[PDB]
Amino acid sequence: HHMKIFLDTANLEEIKKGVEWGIVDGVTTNPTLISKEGAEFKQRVKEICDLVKGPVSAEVVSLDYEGMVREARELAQISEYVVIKIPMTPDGIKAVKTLSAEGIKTNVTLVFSPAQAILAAKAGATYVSPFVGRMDDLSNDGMRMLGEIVEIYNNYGFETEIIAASIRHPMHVVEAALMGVDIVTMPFAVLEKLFKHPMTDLGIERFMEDWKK
Amino acid sequence: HHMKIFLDTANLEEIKKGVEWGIVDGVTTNPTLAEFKQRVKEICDLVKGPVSAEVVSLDYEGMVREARELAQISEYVVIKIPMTPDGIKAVKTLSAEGIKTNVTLVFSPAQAILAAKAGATYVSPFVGRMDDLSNDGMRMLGEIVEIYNNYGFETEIIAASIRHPMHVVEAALMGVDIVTMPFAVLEKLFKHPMTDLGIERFMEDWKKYLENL
Amino acid sequence: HHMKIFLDTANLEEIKKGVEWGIVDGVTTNPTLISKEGAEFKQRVKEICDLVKGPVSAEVVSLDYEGMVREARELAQISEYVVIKIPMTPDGIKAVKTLSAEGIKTNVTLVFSPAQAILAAKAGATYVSPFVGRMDDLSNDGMRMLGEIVEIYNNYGFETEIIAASIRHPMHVVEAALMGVDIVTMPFAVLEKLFKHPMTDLGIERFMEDWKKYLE
Amino acid sequence: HMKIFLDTANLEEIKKGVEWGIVDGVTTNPTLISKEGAEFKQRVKEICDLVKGPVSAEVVSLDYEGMVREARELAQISEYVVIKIPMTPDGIKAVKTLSAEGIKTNVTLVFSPAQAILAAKAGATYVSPFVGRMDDLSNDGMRMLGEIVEIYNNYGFETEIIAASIRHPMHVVEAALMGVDIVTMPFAVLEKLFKHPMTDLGIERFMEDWKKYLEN
Amino acid sequence: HHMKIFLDTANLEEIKKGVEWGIVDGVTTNPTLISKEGAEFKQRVKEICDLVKGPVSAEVVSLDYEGMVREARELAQISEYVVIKIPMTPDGIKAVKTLSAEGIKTNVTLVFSPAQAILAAKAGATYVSPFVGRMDDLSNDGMRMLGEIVEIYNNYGFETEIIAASIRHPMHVVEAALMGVDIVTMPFAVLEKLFKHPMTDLGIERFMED
Amino acid sequence: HHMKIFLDTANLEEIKKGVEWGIVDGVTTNPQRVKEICDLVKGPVSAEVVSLDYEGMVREARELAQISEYVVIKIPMTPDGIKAVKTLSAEGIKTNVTLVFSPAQAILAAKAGATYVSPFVGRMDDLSNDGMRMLGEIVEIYNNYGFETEIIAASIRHPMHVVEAALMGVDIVTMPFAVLEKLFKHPMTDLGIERFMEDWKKYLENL
Amino acid sequence: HMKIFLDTANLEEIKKGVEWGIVDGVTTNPTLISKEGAEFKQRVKEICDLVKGPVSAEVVSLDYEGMVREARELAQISEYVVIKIPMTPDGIKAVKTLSAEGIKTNVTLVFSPAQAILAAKAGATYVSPFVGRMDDLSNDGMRMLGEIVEIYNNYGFETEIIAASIRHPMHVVEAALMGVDIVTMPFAVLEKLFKHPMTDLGIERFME
Amino acid sequence: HHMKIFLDTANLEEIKKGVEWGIVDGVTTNPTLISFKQRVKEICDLVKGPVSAEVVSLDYEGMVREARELAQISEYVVIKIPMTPDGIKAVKTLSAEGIKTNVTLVFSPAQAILAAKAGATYVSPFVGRMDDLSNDGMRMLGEIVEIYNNYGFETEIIAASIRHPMHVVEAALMGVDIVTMPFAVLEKLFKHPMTDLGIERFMEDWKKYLE
Amino acid sequence: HHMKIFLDTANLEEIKKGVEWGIVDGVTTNPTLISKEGAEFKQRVKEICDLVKGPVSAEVVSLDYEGMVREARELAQISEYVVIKIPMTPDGIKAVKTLSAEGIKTNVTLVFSPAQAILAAKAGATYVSPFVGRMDDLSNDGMRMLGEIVEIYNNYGFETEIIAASIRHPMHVVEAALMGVDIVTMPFAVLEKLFKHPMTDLGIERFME
Repeated sequence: HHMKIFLDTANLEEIKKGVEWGIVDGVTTNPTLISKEGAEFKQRVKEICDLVKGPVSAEVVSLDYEGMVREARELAQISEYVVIKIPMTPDGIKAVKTLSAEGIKTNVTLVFSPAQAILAAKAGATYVSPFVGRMDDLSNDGMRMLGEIVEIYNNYGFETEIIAASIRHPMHVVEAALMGVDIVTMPFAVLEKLFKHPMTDLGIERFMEDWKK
Repeated sequence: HHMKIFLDTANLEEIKKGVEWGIVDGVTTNPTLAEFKQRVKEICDLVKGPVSAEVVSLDYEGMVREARELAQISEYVVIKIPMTPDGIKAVKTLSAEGIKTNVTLVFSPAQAILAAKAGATYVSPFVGRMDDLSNDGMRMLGEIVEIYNNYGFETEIIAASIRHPMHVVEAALMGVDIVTMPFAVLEKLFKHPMTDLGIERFMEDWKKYLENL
Repeated sequence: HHMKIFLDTANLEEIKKGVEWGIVDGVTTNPTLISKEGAEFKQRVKEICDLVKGPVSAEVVSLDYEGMVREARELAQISEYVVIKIPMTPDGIKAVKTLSAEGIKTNVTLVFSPAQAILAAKAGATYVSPFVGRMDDLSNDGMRMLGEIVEIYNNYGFETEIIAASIRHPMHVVEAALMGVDIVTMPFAVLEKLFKHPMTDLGIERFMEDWKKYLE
Repeated sequence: HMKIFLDTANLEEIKKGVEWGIVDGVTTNPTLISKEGAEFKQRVKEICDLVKGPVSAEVVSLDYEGMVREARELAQISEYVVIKIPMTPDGIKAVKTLSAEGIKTNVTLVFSPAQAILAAKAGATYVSPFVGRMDDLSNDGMRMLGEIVEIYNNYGFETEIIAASIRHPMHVVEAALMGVDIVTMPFAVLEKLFKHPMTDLGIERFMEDWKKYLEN
Repeated sequence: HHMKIFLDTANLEEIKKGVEWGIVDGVTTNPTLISKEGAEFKQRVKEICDLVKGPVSAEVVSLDYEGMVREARELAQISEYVVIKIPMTPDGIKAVKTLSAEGIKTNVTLVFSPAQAILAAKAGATYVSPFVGRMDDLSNDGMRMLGEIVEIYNNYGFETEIIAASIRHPMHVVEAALMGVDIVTMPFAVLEKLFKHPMTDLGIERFMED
Repeated sequence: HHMKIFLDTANLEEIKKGVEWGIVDGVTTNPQRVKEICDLVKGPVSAEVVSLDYEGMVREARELAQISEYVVIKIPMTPDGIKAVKTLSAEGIKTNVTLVFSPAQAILAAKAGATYVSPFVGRMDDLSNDGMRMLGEIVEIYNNYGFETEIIAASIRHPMHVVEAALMGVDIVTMPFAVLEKLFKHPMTDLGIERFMEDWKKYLENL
Repeated sequence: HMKIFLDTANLEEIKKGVEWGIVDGVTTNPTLISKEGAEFKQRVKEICDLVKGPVSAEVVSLDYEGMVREARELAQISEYVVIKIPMTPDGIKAVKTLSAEGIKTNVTLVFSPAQAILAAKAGATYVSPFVGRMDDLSNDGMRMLGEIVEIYNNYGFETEIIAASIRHPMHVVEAALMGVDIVTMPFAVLEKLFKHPMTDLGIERFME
Repeated sequence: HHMKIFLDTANLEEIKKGVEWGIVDGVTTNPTLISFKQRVKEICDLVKGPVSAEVVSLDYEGMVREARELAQISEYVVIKIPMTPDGIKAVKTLSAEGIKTNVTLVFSPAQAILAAKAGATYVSPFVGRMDDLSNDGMRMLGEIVEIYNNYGFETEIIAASIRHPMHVVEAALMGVDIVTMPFAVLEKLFKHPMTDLGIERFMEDWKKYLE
Repeated sequence: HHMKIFLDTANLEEIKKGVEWGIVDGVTTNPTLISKEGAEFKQRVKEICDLVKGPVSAEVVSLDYEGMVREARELAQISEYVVIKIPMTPDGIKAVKTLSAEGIKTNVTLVFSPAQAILAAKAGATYVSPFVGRMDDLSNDGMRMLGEIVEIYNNYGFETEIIAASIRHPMHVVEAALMGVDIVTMPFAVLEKLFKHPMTDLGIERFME
């Protein structure tokens, strides 16, 4: 029932730091994010799985149903932790139906509406990833759409878990936690911020000043 | 349990598409949607879930007579009964014989309570038609959801006369059991311009990651 | 639950329709109603019990404690379904304490406040009957008083069941259902109204032309 | 000030209404007049002379030409005559025409806020949403009325809202609480508004206190 | 427009105390209260008027329209401050319409519903007196009925002023004030209570202690 | 303060129909005839420009404005469009900023001096991102600051859009004729008319 | 619009307050006046001269006649002097009298909205509800203040509300959020209002 | 699931009075109030409930080393860990070894989530210190309580930096697990002037009864 | 009564584009920003003033009262549009009192609490600048803190205007607008985002025949 924190990264030092802290439960990874890093796609996913020992989402290349399913099966054989990122499309939903029936975990991504979220859950997705920050930047309120998806999923007890994605800043995390999102996936830089508070630092000096005297 | 989506259709490709997606749970039908009993059998074998089919007669005896005949087509067949005194009398009789019913042409919460008390398997409030009167069909649906939550009537609510995506989202936010919709509306539920942009971007990026070698 | 619907009637044809629809659970009665049907009191209470096979509330003549109890015992003998209507008075509450201990069901009637309703439950009444329409006519809001009684009975889980009474029109029934009242008792004329909607009629005209088109 | 009109053609009840200083106008129809043994116009004149406030009267025709024709002839009876026009396309056309000629209109048979907006935009003097008839469909007529009041407040349409199809005291109180301009009701409803059992008891008690004051 | 406080009394010492404090704006009266002072009705009403120099509500004997009007005119002659108490009935409302037209001030009393309060206002009452505490005792909530009347009167700006009547205790006063009733009429005993708080007394001992 | 109804049309019979009823205040158009419409409605008639560059938009706007005092120039919500609104406002040329899907866009439209903004409700609804909520945010912000810009609820698809827009107090709703026709209608009205005729019949039998 | 008074008799803290342009008056007690090293009347005068705004000062007597007598005496010190009157029947009588003479009053020791109504009807210039002292009883002083604000708004009493018995910044903020006319607070609380750790970090950063 | 009250104290007389009343369930300490090992032991023996005690070191290795030393004093000892990256690392380690932890210096709900995820026994948000910044400490506490209800973190919330009675009441009204307070504030909670007057009066009635 | 938009910048091209659009009303600056353009402090402030012809907030070097006032008077001479940024400190507040009395406009900056904002208004600040984004990052909700300030300033009609500052993204702007803040100051990058919507683009292509 604990809130899960995933990292949006392929950087292994930051994932080690996350697990050191006992705060990071998985990783979401990407074309873009592996574009940032430039190592072996399958290799990098295996390394990450070994490190976090929790859900690692990895995207498929193909966009047609047959190719998505083919590649999903391939990626799934890397590790029991691998979760397949599927884009929210009709073929992607078809793929989730097929892959869920063979025990392959899926993460439906690029979700921007509660309607899409419903479909993802009904198709049997393991996770859904609504993109909060990208909606917020349209000024159409991504936290509100996240709240509608939570509400709907609470109404029906869909087994699908919600990953609040496109998380940009600490308030995203706090508001997600206040509405009771299952998982928040965030950049390491955002995670680092969550530790910090200027009153904490003053409190600590109100210790350290003393022992000089 | 899960929110159910039925299709308002008799088109078998649409239904096939629906089941391929793993998102369509049943079908609601009418004559206008080519031989009646056959089309119903074909649809039953395809969806393998509740298929609502309407009777010709409006007198109690005729409704019951015809319901029994339609019920023989398939275990999946649900008999559509119009909200009338005789229709309610026919629901009492049919429920006692294990024949599934869907009370239709419901435009008030009062009608909905009689339907449930008579033993209807489903009730179908007509949202869109009320909306067009400017008397708010979604509010009337919400009243029916509220009443049925109050008493735990076994009857399930099918939000009907669904015209657009916001009907489906609002119905889901109030926790309606089932929403029955045209296939065209279903198709819209998959779609978002931010999804399409995200797909273009993930490709552009991946293809630049691959272009690196 | 299931929300229950009782009929305020002594007419057997109306009750027969009510049970033919599978929608009427019981009947609330009074001497006037029965009297109006050319029926004797006990036969007609009996006739009604046999027909509805569900709670049939019937009033006693006496207002003193001893007489109420005596007559309640006599009426209870008519049928297992008979529920004794007791007016909300000190003596009537006393009578409910006594009758409840003997397994005789009671319906405390003439309730116009939540305070009265608490006493009826605490005495062990099977039912309480707040008079909504009558309070409405005083412009003191009967639905609001009904909502307060439902809220109190939800807080404490009194076994006593609430019969929305003095129901005049369909919104009374809908508002009562929306608050979750246990039972609404209504005239048959009100029940008939509940079936009806203009859009249902137009839908039926339409699905008939759709069918006549299709045969083609 | 909230206005009260009477749904009646009875002159005694209108005289009482004016004696009490609480009736501002009257809404009529041919059946009320017929019930009184009266020819239509005449009974409208009689009522105008008595209430000396807005008296709503219907026309026979439903086509735009005939409505306008007849409206003009009715309007000549008295400065107080307000022409009832059914909410239709032709009726709305007639309102535009008649408002431009200084003839007052009451758009009747309104059952939705969309209808109400059209009536106001056409320039209706009054709009009459039918609360009780909606209530009986269990679609909540008071909520519909509230939506119209809300919209009318948003835009300050000159059109005044007459809460119509009023059946009981709570209708009036609820319409007052939302601030409708006018409530038109049957006399029987008006009579109920005066009444309360605690007022009666207060008067019994007040007579006892004078009686005792005097004795000492 | 300040909230007004009227006293339910005929006792002149209580009223003098009330005016000494600059808190009492008027008086509502009845034969019982007067009787209990050992006083005649019309005389006592005059003495109260002279003392409070504000609205003094006084009841008429008759219940028929003609007798109520006759008597109201006689009582009105006592003083410019006299307000005629009229029970809420059809004939009472008829009388208000008549008396309003003659410049005679009226206070419609025995009001137990918002419907009654509407008619009182429409007939032209100077004041309406909803009976809060007696409704409260029926457990049908007199404060809620008062708030309904306040709401309705705000919606239409009736000139009629609301006197929260049948006031029993300080919370009646405070709740009536929070909803913004025009006037509260209360027993002196209730007014005395309003001054009081144990922390005030403790504060006074402490800025005596030092 | 009256709510305005514009028609989404170029059909002159439906516009005559609308003005006959005294319920249509203007017209919004899309893909010469603009003059005919102006003459008929004698109220704001929004017409789009071809160009998308600032220079071209302004050039064309000036040309269209000369057809009639009633002409309002449709400008798409873009940087160049906003620049064009600045310029045209200064010259007394009325503008209607269209393709608005966020409150952020509407603020800029108002600040640049748009006569009207047109939020697209129905199109947002179909994204299941709630177009009526977006409109309500724009109404709220415009009430906070009293922008002189008036809000045209656009992309209106059905009666409830109109009723909800009214309940929020939008300045103007622009709708298809088909929607406007629906607004007149109710089954209880029809029944009451049938009943009304029955009572005149009765009334006649009885003397 | 919001006024800030200081609960003090210390002239350096009052000077700081006026230097900052944020202190509008002073509320006093002989405890503070003697705590400095001065006499009732003198320091009241010195404070008036310094703050040039309302300076509330308490009387010794509790009987009506003595309260009025002393109030007149104190009022002669400066046009700024406002007389503190305890919320009692005699105190309310005194307010009626002194209002009529143009002498300003501050009804103090108010713990209920009923008391506040009487204070306003008697013609008090100010009322001072004791927030923190109620808070300590766990009966919620800020709620009782909120009720008085709400009632004064309802009726537009000319009497102004001084939130008193203020002990910490959140009292000030909550008072401001409800729109109290005036908050009177100790100097120590005022000093806190300036402060935030993010401000200090901002200063290290920007000025760097 | 009673609300717990802890005492911010090292004074044993106050603690004794607290356990005599049957109201005090534990104690939160610091070296200040201590005028280290033996007193913590004396307090543990007296309260027989959770006794929070802080470590000297701020690096992860030193924190963990000292926590294990303190933990051997008594089963009741809970180790105070400041909300830092190393502190949270320490919590993970110590939780795994069955050593109880109290994450302190919490000023945001973000911090509070990390503490619960790390497996802290308790978290101590500093209400009063935030209140004094005028950023509303009770609101931040409410946010943490709502979050911990959403997810059912086993971590319990200790409302800390409690300065007055309304802090206690508002923390109770939001359903915080535990409130740690100074004795002085505890003393205040007993008191009300209407109680005192009721007792004066009840006496008066006895002496009248004895008529 | 219009909502004002200021730019957080010293870049003149961005300010020109802002004024071209007729949506930028002023500028808030710092020497970080101006150095990144490679420019002298006062000359850049003057250039900006000429360009926006609206309020241009500029920070002083000193933190003691005397120096702040001294420098403020010097900056104020540059242009009628110059507004002096003063950090929320006791001396800063002292300086606001003094400078207000001389008709020199002030912007109290580094505000993180409503208490701070009341003192700023009472001392006579022209503007107050609450730092939303930095509070947000502490997870203490900067929008809520801004809302409290707006509410307080509405309660009392302080003449001081609120500049929502530390604005990082489009929802900051929309939520500040929904609360009715007087002014939002934002980076150009955020202003650019405000124009944009994918449905606007698609609508354009649908007429791009």
